Amino acid sequence: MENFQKVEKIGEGTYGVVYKARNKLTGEVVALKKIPSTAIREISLLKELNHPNIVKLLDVIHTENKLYLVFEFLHQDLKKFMDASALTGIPLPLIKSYLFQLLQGLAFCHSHRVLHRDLKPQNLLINTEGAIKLADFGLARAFEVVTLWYRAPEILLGCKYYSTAVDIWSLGCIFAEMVTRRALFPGDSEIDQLFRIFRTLGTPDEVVWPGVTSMPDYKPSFPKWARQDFSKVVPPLDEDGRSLLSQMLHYDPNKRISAKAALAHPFFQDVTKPVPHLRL
Ligand SMILES: Cc1nc(C)c(-c2ccnc(Nc3cccc([N+](=O)[O-])c3)n2)s1
Repeated sequence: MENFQKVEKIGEGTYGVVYKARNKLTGEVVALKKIPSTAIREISLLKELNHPNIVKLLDVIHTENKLYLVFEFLHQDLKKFMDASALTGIPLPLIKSYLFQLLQGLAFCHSHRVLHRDLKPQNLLINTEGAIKLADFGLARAFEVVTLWYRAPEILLGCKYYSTAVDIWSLGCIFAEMVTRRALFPGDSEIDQLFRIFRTLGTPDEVVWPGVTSMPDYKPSFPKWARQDFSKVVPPLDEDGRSLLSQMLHYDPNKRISAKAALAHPFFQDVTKPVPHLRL
């Protein structure tokens, strides 16, 4: 760490505190995260998982039982950008560009059998060029109240062997939040989170999700709520956007759209790469 001069505390992530710092050797400005042999091996594998929509993991430093992760630095997270854009809304072409890029990032990681598992606006980073990138990819497999708002229903229902579909669910919740300027399912407990999902998408049953009633935390005593139309859930999103969202929010992880199939969705026929309005 003698090679890094800390600049400021930029955040407090799930796996540790994130600092902006300066590399004394290269003059590089980085994001330094201060966090078991299995963890070293898994983290080392993430250094090779390089994609333009993945925050680059520059180095892994294991010194005095402490673990530091050195990332490329981006100037803002999507949560702060969404707060800054709350009175006007993020323009739909920029929402579409960000969703398209994030789907490219997920399609890449998922093709390498790497899951994020904890996507949230707080770990989506943006730059002045119009790029958006996924941070903390693969850290959940290796290792303040942790937000449940973007948690897939199979996780809340006790599935211990969940799939890449959990990331599609989280990204669908973020897509809805960019469009409406409000969190889709802002639960403050696991049951509140599950019941918020049920109140909007309907209580799942064996018809829409075969095997759901046999899940570890499923209870036959769950209240039975009717599903709502997406026209009510995400106005003023057009029919292509609502169709894609509905496929990202299917209850059955096996029915849920893949990142690769989502990239071919008609919603992206007119996708562009606009420049965001960023104040740094
Ligand atoms: C949860 C995270 N894990 C990593 C690795 C993060 C990461 C990676 C690269 N650049 C940045 N920039 C940035 C800029 C402003 C504020 C914040 N914030 O932490 O609130 C972050 N963060 S954020």
